[PDB]
Amino acid sequence: GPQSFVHFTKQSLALIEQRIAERKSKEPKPSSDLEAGKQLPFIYGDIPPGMVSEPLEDLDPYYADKKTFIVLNKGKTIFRFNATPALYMLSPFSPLRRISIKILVHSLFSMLIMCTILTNCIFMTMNNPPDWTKNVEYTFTGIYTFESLVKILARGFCVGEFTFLRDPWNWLDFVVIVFAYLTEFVNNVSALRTFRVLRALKTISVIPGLKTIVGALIQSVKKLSDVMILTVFCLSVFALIGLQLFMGNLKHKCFRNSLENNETLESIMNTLESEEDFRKYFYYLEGSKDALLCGFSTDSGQCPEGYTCVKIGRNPDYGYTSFDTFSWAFLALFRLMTQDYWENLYQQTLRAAGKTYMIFFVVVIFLGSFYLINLILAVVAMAYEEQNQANIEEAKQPYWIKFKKCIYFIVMDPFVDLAITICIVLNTLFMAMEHHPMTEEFKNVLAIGNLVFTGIFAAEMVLKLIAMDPYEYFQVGWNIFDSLIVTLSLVELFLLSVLRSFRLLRVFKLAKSWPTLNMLIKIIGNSVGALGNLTLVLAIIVFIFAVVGMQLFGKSYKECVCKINDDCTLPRWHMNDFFHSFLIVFRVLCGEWIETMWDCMEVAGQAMCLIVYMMVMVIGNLVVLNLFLALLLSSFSSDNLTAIEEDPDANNLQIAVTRIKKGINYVKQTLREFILKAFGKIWWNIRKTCYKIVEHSWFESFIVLMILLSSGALAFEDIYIERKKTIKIILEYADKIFTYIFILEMLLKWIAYGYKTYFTNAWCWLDFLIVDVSLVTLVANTLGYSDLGPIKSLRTLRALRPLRALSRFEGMRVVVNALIGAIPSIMNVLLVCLIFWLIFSIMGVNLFAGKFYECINTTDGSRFPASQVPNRSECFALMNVSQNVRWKNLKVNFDNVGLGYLSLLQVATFKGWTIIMYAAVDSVNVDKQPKYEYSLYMYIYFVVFIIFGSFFTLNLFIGVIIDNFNQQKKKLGGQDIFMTEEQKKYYNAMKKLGSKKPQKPIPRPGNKIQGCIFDLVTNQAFDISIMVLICLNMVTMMVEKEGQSQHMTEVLYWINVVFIILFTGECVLKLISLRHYYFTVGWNIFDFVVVIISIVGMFLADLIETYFVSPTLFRVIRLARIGRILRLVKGAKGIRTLLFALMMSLPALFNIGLLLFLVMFIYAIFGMSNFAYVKKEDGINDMFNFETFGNSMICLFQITTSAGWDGLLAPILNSKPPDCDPKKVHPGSSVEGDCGNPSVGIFYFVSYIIISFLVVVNMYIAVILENFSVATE
Amino acid sequence: GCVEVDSETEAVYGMTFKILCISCKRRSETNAETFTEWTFRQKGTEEFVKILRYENEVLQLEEDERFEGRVVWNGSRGTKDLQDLSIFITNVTYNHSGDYECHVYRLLFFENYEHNTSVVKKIHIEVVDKANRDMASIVSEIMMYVLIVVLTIWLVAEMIYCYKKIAAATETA
Ligand SMILES: CC(C)CCC[C@@H](C)[C@H]1CC[C@H]2[C@@H]3CC=C4C[C@@H](OC(=O)CCC(=O)O)CC[C@]4(C)[C@H]3CC[C@]12C
Ligand SMILES: *[C@@H]1O[C@H](CO)[C@@H](O[C@@H]2O[C@H](CO)[C@@H](O)[C@H](O)[C@H]2NC(C)=O)[C@H](O)[C@H]1NC(C)=O
Ligand SMILES: *[C@@H]1O[C@H](CO)[C@@H](O)[C@H](O)[C@H]1NC(C)=O
Ligand SMILES: *[C@@H]1O[C@H](CO)[C@@H](O)[C@H](O)[C@H]1NC(C)=O
Ligand SMILES: *[C@@H]1O[C@H](CO)[C@@H](O)[C@H](O)[C@H]1NC(C)=O
Ligand SMILES: *[C@@H]1O[C@H](CO)[C@@H](O)[C@H](O)[C@H]1NC(C)=O
Ligand SMILES: *[C@@H]1O[C@H](CO)[C@@H](O)[C@H](O)[C@H]1NC(C)=O
Repeated sequence: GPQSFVHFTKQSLALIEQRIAERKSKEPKPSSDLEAGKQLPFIYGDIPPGMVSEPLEDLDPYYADKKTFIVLNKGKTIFRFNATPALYMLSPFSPLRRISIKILVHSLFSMLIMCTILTNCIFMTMNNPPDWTKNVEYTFTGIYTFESLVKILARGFCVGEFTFLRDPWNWLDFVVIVFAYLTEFVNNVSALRTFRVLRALKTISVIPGLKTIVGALIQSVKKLSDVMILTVFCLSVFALIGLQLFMGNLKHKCFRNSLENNETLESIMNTLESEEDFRKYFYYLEGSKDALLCGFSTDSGQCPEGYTCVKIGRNPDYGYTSFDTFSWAFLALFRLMTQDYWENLYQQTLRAAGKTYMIFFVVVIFLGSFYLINLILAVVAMAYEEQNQANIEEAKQPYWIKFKKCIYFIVMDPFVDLAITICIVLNTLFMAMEHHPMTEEFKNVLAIGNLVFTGIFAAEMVLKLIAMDPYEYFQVGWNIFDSLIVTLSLVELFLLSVLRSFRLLRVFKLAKSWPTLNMLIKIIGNSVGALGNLTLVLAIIVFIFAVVGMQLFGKSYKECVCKINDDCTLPRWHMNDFFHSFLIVFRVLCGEWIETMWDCMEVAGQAMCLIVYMMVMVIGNLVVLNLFLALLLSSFSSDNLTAIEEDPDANNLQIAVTRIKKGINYVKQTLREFILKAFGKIWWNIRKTCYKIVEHSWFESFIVLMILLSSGALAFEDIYIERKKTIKIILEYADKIFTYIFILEMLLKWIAYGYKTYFTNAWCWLDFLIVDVSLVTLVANTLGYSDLGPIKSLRTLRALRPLRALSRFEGMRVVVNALIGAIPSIMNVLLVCLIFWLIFSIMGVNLFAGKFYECINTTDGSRFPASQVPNRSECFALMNVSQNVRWKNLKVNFDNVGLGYLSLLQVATFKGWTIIMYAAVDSVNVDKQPKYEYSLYMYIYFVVFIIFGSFFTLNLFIGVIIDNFNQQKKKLGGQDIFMTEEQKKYYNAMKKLGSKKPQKPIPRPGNKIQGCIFDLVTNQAFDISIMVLICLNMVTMMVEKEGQSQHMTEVLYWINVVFIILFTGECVLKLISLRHYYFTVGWNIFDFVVVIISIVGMFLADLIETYFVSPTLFRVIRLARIGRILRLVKGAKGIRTLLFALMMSLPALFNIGLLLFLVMFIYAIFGMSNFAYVKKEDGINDMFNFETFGNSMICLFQITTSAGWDGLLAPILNSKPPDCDPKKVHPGSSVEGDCGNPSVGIFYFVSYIIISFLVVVNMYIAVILENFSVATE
Repeated sequence: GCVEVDSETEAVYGMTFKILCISCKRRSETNAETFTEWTFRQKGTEEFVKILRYENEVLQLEEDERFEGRVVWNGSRGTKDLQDLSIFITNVTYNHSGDYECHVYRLLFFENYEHNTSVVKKIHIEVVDKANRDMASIVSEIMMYVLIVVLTIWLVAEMIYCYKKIAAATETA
């Protein structure tokens, strides 16, 4: 008990040695409470003064037999040492060891080490240190040597059981010390310095609670073993498919036909070095670093007249973008899975190979980018949930008085607090009215409004300060926040632009009455509260990655700058200094790494940059994901427990609401009192007949067929409709027929159901609205009103006919029901996000109002320098002197709050954010020419916005969505909400497949030779040998590369033939010892089918390559080789289980995909109707536009993932000259003008991306539920 | 953008008519300088005779009786890069019937390269006394009325058969 305390003396050591000797002559787990680095139990009470920081006996009986002692500090933390002398010189009773132990266990020692490490980390941020820092580095080395000297002589060195070298974290300190001394005595700065960066990792061993976080992260990694195996297998299979399909396609270029001086392509290609000379022979678009890609098919890119397509030269993007070898194909597939700049690769591949290959990208995206990320997410979520379960399981186991009191009475909750809430809302609304082209009177009224609001807020603060005591004022955190905001406002009144935006933080005061905003505040508080250690670990990792990158590639970005920049100046993103390196790391964490990959590999080599970037991605994404799930589940369950009632203390808003309910009702009742004081059998059979007709299955089938035909008739109305007069006329008459048929349907439904029943149905209402619009359009066309403006705008509404298919198919119906059930919970979080983004938008408008204007040289699109033309007036003079000059402004900017909202949407999606970032960091003032990175530290605004308005916002949204879907599932009895009844039956039948008990073993045969073959094949040795044979075949397929010699081709062909013969022999042997029991196993059926497919495919490929000319079909049927390596999943149980989970998720995914396809079809028809004639610039070009249904679907599939939607939106925003031409004449059509409608385009793109996000979230949740069900059963 | 539509093959005597000739460049972003020449051969003759040439925003007409004062340029305006090279005949006459070829000569200006290219497009135009309705409108309309009449007979017939059946149930009641 508490009395078990005594100093460790020589007699105790002698007794321990005697006990050890007795145990040896004769020839259990210690208490976790008494483990090293733990608090002393309270059962022992306080420590008497004379033994703190002194050697005493071992309280743990386990070690009571062995030679150990415990020392206790003033914080009741026990430390375990060894009683064996350190290096056989210093005894425990020696004064020197006593001093060393006194130093070791002390708060000041840890504080000194932490301060030293922090100062060294600060000094690591200087890329070009002065000559005075050498002494400071020497001081740091001396301090580290001092601390490593105490420990080494306190616990010994690898000589004891509890000695210095046994601590895994002590190895880092030893390595730091030896590296520093060795590199000092021996003397590249690149390496030695990059190795000194390890002193930053010592923060984990000095800040308490960080080792546990690191161990938890390692444990979370350890549970991801099978998922990474499946990911690598899938990426390799898709890389082989892409290598087969697109080998050398990205090398196609437009080579000129006419060459003088008897010159040939071969002779040209070896005398070309500069792009200026390359441009003379190949076709380059203006401002393009790479040559224009082409293809030999009719759906690929088209060379200009005078140029022919040829495969010659290097690949695009410094030759890093290709499918030439397995390595580059694997890198491209990883890029597709991570969805980093994948739209550029998608567009290049379509241009070089044809639009028909969009199927490959659809399949690869839907599988590698969706399902594998889902698996990683689900497994990491399981790991964290199990860790949390274990943690919670083990944790549970005079005159002044009179007047100041009168003021307190003046403070009344129902009115004063409601008045202050109204004032806060009014102030936010008033400050949201700032814009750039704003007159002086508007500025004056805004200034006086802000002044009066600040005055009333200060008056409130003073009145509350004199009502309650100043000490009574300061316990409430809200009161402290309000006082701080008031002092900041007063400081601004006495006097930057950022300080004026600190008043918007008062909006969070509404969280006392707004429950959902309080959830966001709780998430933000937990980010630095219960989960502060994880956030600190993430910050340390980011800092380490930034400094490591700056050390490795800082000088390379400067010496090799001309390789990545024609001007020979450092690009926008680089690692020359600490700030830009940190910006690169943050951008990588956001998900953009390939474009910086290219520059890094150009300046410093492929291997180093690849290794560094992959490590950064893996570690950073793992930590960010762990933090995300930690916050999500903590605020999901631990924070919300209904401990208190709804506003246990009567909320002031609730009191005001009750007072209003009393007053308004009483006044209305008194007013009412004052007013009173002052003063058919045959018809029924017809209804019976129409009911029978409507509900029959043939009626349903006929109407579904007509709906499908009517929807499909819309795809034909593209810009080429004037070349198809017959089809156009047939379409008009068919539309008339469809209108008649749907009029008849509407009449029959009216007769059968009745007006009440028909008009109480939402689907019937939608059908009625669509048919009414169609009837109005038809009658207007008949009555000659076919060219009116309103009628022409109504005619574009025929894109809503596919909405009639929602009620006809059960999958879309159930998905729509789930979405409508979820909508009410989505709305409140949408409002909270709007308020938060409004605060950020007001801040952005304040910072960047009208500062994005610049004077450019139009013909090349280059901003003029600031030495000349630094003002708007100088730009005006330059325009009226030189024609190709323009003082233009960005289309998406922070001119007002709506444009700020659009800019924030672009930033949050990380699509088009770079232009806004550059314009913000270059901004100077209003009517001032921007200078390169003049406001360099404006990047902090965007980083803070990204963090707060993306990480926490998405966290809150997903947290509420999980609650909504859990309640939806619970309400209907726990059944799946995305599956129909028949789908449920098939799901149960599939579930019985994956839980079958071991079947009856296949009996041996009576024949001797057949029996020997039987005992041969059924051996596990046969299975493992077949697995290694399949692995060798996969390696053989990987060896293939673009440009290989004919000898290699023949060798690989013969190796593949040998493998095919071996697999055929395997199949034949199996067919004899198994007899007809071979077909009783599905895996054997798959093996049979793949052997047949391999033999047939190789025969057909040989026949085509020998006696035909069709490379495309040759590759398509040579893709059958992939079947052989798909058999590897038989041997691996984990990836087989994951594939079973995917097969489980398939039906719900099919329903959600049907809904998404219908939405995409509607949006494609609308885009064809609207943006078919928009100018071809930015993301719109000859191959990716809205001219054709195929083109529209190509564009919409790209932006279903949010990829490149800014580039598509930008051309539409042109509305007035010189941006567009309102009277542009298009040959072959009567449509005039190439301008776009900004409002229609903005609504189109914003609504589509929002709907796509909702549908993708639904798919994510369905897959995760199917994954959780499979693993936990 | 630019769509190559074929010219209508039918012209009505005494009215106006436009002969379409659209030749779009393979890439829209390129720059070129285009001029066109039109050649016409009447029925009963086997030789093609040049009738007009358009270049640099000025139209030049050959001295031919059949086309003097009844041809105006309907085509691209304001540019030396022309993708609609069409012509309009102000009063059609029987002599106009015959086969017309539009030859477009385009010089495409490229970096270090100029390619000169030619396209010949052939139109056959027949002057007719009165306009003649397309077979497709005539066939489609007859089919829309036959489908609308066929569907109405199936609904009326099915209803008559069902009502007879339901009537029996009420009596059986
Ligand atoms: C509920 C959330 C979603 C919004 C709450 C804030 C609104 C009250 C803000 C957001 C957008 C604001 C508008 C954004 C842009 C403009 C245009 C602005 O005028 C100009 O830009 C042109 C000035 C000129 O050239 O004379 C006048 C204010 C106004 C209507 C703003 C009025 C206040 C609005 C509606
Ligand atoms: C805007 O920038 C110009 C840059 O020189 C300022 O300087 C004037 O420039 C014009 C032509 O270059 C001269 O005619 C003036 O005499 C220059 N004045 C001065 C004071 O240098 C100009 O003052 C600036 N205008 C504004 C509105 O700030
Ligand atoms: C081919 O090139 C050679 C280069 O010396 C030149 O002398 C010769 O005239 C050329 N012949 C033709 C056919 O252009
Ligand atoms: C600027 O340009 C014109 C020529 O277009 C020049 O003659 C004059 O100095 C300036 N005119 C105006 C209106 O500023
Ligand atoms: C063309 O001119 C003739 C007279 O030669 C005239 O009768 C005819 O109406 C004119 N047609 C048109 C369309 O002007
Ligand atoms: C064609 O010429 C006629 C008569 O000169 C004219 O009315 C018509 O507008 C012109 N059309 C075009 C597009 O040039
Ligand atoms: C048209 O040309 C024919 C050539 O035989 C001539 O006879 C006829 O009079 C001409 N008609 C006119 C006035 O265009």
